Amino acid sequence: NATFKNKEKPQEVRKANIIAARSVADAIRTSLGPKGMDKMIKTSRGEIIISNDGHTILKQMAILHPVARMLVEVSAAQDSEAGDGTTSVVILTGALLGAAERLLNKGIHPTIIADSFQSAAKRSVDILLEMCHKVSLSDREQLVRAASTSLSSKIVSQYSSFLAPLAVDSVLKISDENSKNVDLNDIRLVKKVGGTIDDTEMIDGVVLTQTAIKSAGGPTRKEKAKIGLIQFQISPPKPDTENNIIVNDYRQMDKILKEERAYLLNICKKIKKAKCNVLLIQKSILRDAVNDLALHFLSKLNIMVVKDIEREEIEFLSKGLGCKPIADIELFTEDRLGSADLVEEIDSDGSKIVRVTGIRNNNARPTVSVVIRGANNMIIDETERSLHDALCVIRCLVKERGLIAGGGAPEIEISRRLSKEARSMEGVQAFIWQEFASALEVIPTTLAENAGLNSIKVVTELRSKHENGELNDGISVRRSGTTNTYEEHILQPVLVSTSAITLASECVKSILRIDDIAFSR
Amino acid sequence: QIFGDQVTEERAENARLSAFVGAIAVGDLVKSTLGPKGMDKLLQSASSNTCMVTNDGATILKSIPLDNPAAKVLVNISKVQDDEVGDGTTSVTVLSAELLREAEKLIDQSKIHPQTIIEGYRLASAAALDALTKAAVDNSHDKTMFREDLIHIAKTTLSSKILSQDKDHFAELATNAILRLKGSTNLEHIQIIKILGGKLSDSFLDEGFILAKKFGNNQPKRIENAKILIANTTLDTDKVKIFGTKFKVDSTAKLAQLEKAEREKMKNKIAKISKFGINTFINRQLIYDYPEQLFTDLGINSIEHADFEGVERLALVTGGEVVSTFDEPSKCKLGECDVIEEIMLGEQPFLKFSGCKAGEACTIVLRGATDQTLDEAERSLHDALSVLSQTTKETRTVLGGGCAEMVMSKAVDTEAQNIDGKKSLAVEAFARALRQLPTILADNAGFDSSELVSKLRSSIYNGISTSGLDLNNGTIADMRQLGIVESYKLKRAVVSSASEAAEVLLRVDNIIRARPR
Amino acid sequence: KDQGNKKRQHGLEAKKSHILAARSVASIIKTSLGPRGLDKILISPDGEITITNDGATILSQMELDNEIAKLLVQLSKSQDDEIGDGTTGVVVLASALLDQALELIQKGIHPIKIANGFDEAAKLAISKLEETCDDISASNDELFRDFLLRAAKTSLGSKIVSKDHDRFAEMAVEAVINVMDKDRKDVDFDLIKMQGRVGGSISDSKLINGVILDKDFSHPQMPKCVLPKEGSDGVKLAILTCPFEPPKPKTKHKLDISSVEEYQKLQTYEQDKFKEMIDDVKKAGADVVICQWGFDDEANHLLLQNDLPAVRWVGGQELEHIAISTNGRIVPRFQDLSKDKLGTCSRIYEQEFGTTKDRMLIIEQSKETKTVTCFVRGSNKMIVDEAERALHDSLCVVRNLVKDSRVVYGGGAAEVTMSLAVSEEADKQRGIDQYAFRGFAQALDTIPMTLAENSGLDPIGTLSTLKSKQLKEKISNIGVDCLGYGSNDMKELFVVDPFIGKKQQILLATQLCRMILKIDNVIISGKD
Repeated sequence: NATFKNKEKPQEVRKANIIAARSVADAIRTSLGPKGMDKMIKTSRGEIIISNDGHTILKQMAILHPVARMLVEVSAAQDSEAGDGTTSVVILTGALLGAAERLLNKGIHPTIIADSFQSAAKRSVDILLEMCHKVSLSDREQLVRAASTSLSSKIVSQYSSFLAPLAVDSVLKISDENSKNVDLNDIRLVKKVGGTIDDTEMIDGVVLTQTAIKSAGGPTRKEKAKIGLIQFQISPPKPDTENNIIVNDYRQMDKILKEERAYLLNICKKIKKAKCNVLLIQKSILRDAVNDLALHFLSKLNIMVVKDIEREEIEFLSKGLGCKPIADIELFTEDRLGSADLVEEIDSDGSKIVRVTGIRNNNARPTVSVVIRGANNMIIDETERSLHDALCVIRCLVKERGLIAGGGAPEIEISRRLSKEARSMEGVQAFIWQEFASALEVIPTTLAENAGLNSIKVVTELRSKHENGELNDGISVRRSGTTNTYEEHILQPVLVSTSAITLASECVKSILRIDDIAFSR
Repeated sequence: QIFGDQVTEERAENARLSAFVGAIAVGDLVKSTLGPKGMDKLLQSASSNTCMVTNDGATILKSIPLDNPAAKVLVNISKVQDDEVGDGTTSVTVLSAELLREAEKLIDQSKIHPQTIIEGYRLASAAALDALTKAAVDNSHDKTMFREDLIHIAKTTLSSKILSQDKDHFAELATNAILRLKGSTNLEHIQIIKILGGKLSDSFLDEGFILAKKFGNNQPKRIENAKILIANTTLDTDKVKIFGTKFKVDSTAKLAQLEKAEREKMKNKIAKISKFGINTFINRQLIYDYPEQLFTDLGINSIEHADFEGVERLALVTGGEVVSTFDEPSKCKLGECDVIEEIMLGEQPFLKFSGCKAGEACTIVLRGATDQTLDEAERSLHDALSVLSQTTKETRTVLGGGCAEMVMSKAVDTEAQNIDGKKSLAVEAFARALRQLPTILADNAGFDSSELVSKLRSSIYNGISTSGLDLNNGTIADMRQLGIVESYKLKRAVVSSASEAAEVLLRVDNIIRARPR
Repeated sequence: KDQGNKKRQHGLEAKKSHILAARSVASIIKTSLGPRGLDKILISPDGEITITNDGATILSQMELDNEIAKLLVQLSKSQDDEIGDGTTGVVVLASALLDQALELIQKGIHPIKIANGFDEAAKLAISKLEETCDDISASNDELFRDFLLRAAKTSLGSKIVSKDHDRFAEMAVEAVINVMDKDRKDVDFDLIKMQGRVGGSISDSKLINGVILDKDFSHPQMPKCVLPKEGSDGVKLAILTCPFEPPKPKTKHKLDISSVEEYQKLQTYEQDKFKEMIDDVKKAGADVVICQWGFDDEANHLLLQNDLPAVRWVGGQELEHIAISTNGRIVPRFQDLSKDKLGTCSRIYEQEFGTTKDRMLIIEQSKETKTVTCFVRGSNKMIVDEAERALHDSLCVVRNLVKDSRVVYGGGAAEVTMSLAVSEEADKQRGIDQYAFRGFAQALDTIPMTLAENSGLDPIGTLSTLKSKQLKEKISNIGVDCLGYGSNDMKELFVVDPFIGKKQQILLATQLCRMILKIDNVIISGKD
């Protein structure tokens, strides 16, 4: 027929936006699930990396299009809020964008699509929450089983009977039965080479990676300590500007050495006047953290020194110990010191790590550090990642209590209900919600295909079994078919499914609303 | 051939076209931003690393340069609207572009001289401005209705902004902030604090004028009967009338003995400050340990790094004087309040005032997840508070949703009934521009603007001059029942600015450039 | 040297080319001729966007290497300095004469015969122009003041100032009178300075008969005003280019101390010299201190304690404005300050203007002045700049009306009368010159026709009406409808141009036409 001439074509931008964004999602889609396919990337440095981790892939895909990049931010939001599902939030975004593209071709204005999808997302969340299996923080074993599940897909699963309760106790030490938001950044995972995977500890004050003092005269241990955090360097005067010292004999060398030593002595005496017992110096390569000459003075003062402490360790210390940074020896005073019952260096299988316990300070906050041990780098790196993910699982359970079955089950349950319920809606409401619900099946569809199963057969079985059955049914790659995934212990926190529904709506809403790209120069 | 040295030159046919094409190019930047359902624009700088998405028409016009020298004129005019009025930026820019867009056709197709168009627009503008006046209704009486009107205005002025998500709460927060004034319209009495953590729905209004910085290293947490003396002075190693004395020694001990001399001179200066009879001392500059201890020993509560905005806000609350010089105990105004208390808002330290001098001040406390969310929330409040504040002097309103625009275009079409020949089409063209706003509003909302606008016009034409667009249901509704109102003063500004903005470029038919540098 | 890379034009082709070059210039500025003329966008070397219809500014901003076009610019410069009115008309008319010259040359009339004919035609045009003149300053002084204001009001109507021009017309009238004595009737334009600030509206503008500084006082606690002090001899002002303190450098000091005895004295010297310098102000007997430089803290306290208000960092011209207005001197040093050097005024005070924080300092004589400043306000820079320049034009009009009382009616009426006279005389020549005399008259017609075209009027119906009315009814000046008034006949509309203005416009445009017509060779080299 004859219709809108469409001389000005804003749809050309939205089409470019959707095409670019969906391309990113389809690339990630094929890596979904324990049976997913690997991606290989050649980096700008020429290195070859292989991974099936969606977020790691997305960062290295080096997406250019200003709008397609937003799908990377979505995975970052998922990693920040939930810590899991980072691949699934982009995949659902891609499928929902495909729904939007079809709806646009059907004559639905992008404004209608964005708002209607938001309404569908609201109902999707309600459907998800009602169907979950509730948990309680009071049930320590239940928390261990939740962590143990996420640990069963790690490289060294034989120690999951240890890493699970470690993650559980680490959270419980700082989060009681009545908590909403737990920031697991207060649970510091500290690695050190040596020992074994089970050989871990939970420390209240801090675990540091560095030694204290090895030289003669050092106290090596202090009880009832006040602790300061140093960001300055303690070294003889060493300016950057032009300077010269002339020494023609040992007599002048003696004078010069006394000038250098007296400088450090005055610093060390002021530190003593502040009644500081332990110095924790932030790592820097500008000047010596604490010069040997200063260590001789500080040792005689019975002051412990820990050097080359990483920024991240310093930031944790400022919360666990109740102590404050000192920017310069000029301002080094008591008001900036914390407290601790015991500061000691532990040498276990050559560890030699300084730790603090018994802070008992009003400035302290519920923090905990975990000692990760292991012979090979792969052991301490795998353990840290394993505990981190386990902590993210528990954090999710606090924010929104409960787990749902995996294997695409909540996507079949939500889609199935929405497709039926949408039939009672009017106008664009029903037509759009049918496309929204259909988009959700990209997850159980992809899981079936990556598992080597017939795509239509599995989804057909999932539809039929959910109509007669319940959420517990889903795809099990271990059983290579549709079975009771709850009984197979394939469980994900509610927050992961809830967040994915939200992010998919927010991203598509954001993409559809962009009708132009302009430069600001 | 004249000119040279690679200058730009455009003659009647080219410069005239450029004037209109330029203005249209400006309109194309913001035509999508009109209404609560407007579309977003993605902006990216040459570095690629500043990519942002916004529907704020003012940001887009300021962020996106245009190379058309006539477009630069309209953009600069739109800037004035945004900075001086605080609202109407998109509406003026659209109406200006549409008034000039029709003017292009009037010259090329209707054989209308630019001078005829300008005079015709002036006549039509008077009709539109009169239409606003006759349709303008106040509730100056019955304070209950005035307060309600402010809430309805607030919800409208928050439209298209991040705050539109929770407008039910922020409409009352903004309204109460203005109602609290019972006095000056100056927004400098209202403070906004941006705190991370929580949701926007958790924002609070606190009439206690909350300060972002606390006082003292080791000083009491509450000041009773505070007497406020503000400073902008250097107190650090201040060598008073002993200038030119340097410290050169052969030992550290001697140097420390000499540093005492600086303490003695600072002690005199700090003592002279204490002679004012004060409890609280605020310095825009930093206060080193010596003057800090000297204040503490004399019982003076020390605040440092009180920046320009802080000092100016204190002047409007405590009533003190910045006093950059403290050589005499008199010739200074001192402020006062009943209580200064250290208070935690969202686990962040502040001070809370009570009993300040003739208090008209209040603070709106924002709770957001991201800096970008809070930055948009802060600006959105500023814009809404300006219109709500101005309403307290001009209490008349008109109906929105395209209603006022149809009423104005109705008057303009009526004016064209009694008009000379040449100017007739210009007057009708003015009306056609006016009705573009309800067209854009419907289009952005994803509705059929041709049906809604044509039917709306027939409603306003055949009496029923209460109707307007329902941009949520996609139909025509009574704006009084829905509560869709816009400030009379703002509508006068939008029509006035759009009319003059068009005239500026209507008077241009040549572009002359000097040698570039 | 380096004969190549040069341009040259000569001969019959140069005559066509040169006239076309002149036409190109006119084709731009002609569009701004008239009270309804269209504006230009003028783009500076830095990309600054300004809008104006001032032909003098436009031609000044037109940067060109066409030597014939440059001659037209030189014409507009002469008119801008001499009269200040016809800066567009003299170029448009000169082009019109050159356009007629083109046809005359093509028909076989030698350029010299054209130049001579145009000269004689100009003499006829002025001879008739005199017959239509009348006096404004004649008879009752009240009529002079009435017409003088009305002339300013009309001259303002071509710029944005037209909105509230009633106030700016008054400023022009008061400004020209305030610097002019009734007996001599000579106006020195340099006695009327223009000044303005961003803020407020143009309706807030006013004429200030004193000196205004855009500077604040040396110390916030220092008194902001000095009054005559209950009948004393006004206010005594100390105007200097040196601060009342021991001067200190901003670069190197190089002050060598050879002994401790000197060290202690040197520190004391500075403290004492601060006192001595302020004490010298009291010895002079000054009330206020105005210095090119600011003051140190010690000087501010000493000036404060002794009630000696002082203004800091006052610019060169601002110091001269005070010295001139107050009939004083600028004294480089302090030892010469006395009643014989200090300036006198009646009041010095700080004036606030609504929410504008400029807080200007105004020095008043409160009596007849030798100089005035026109204070312009407005909501933006371009508004102030244009309204301020609008006063410049109006000041030129009232300047010419004071100097030469003879005026003629404008709106193109004078050109039509002169065109008719030259046309009627042309038929009496019976010789070759008849072609140039008719051409000259046709060139004059281009002015009322331009006024028609720039107003949206038919120039053919308009000119036909203009000539018909001045032949059928009465030679009396008949104007055009360019102002949108109910009818023409400027006698009731008060659109009046000075005689000396219109006389120079016609003579100078004719001389310029001859300046270009006589050019038979142009050689252009490079630019170093």
